Amino acid sequence: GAMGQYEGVFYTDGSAIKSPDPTKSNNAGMGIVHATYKPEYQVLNQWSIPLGNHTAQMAEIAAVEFACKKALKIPGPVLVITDSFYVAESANKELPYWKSNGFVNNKKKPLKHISKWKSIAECLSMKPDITIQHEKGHQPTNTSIHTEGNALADKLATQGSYVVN
Repeated sequence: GAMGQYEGVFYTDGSAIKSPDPTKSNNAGMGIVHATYKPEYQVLNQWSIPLGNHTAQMAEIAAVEFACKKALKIPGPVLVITDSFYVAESANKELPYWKSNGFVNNKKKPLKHISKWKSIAECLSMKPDITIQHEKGHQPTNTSIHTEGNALADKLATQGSYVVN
């Protein structure tokens, strides 16, 4: 109804693991889940992107950029949901809002991670059809359709950590 009809939905997740050896290093991975609005809710496919020299914060923002390009790539509009509101609202408003200030957040401090936002700006610049949403945590209500994607994305993110050590 109000949601409308989109080609599908993209759920991204980010996780990181700390070890005693890599004191100044952590293992993080990204998990993306694709869903559809057909008459039967089902994941079209799963995506895992293990990071080597990245951090949990970078895995969360990188997860939104990943589906971001894959979302617009589709010949139709897609919805992208993330477990971080900052990153989500980032490509949702900061992306276009920062461009107005020349990729700058406030005059007091410059925009951070501009390179990461620059890549997402190239996709969102092609068309706002890319919708961004922020997960409400894990199992926020007795029943939730978005929560299901969070479970599949959580497993993909954990598998990314096993890909690197």
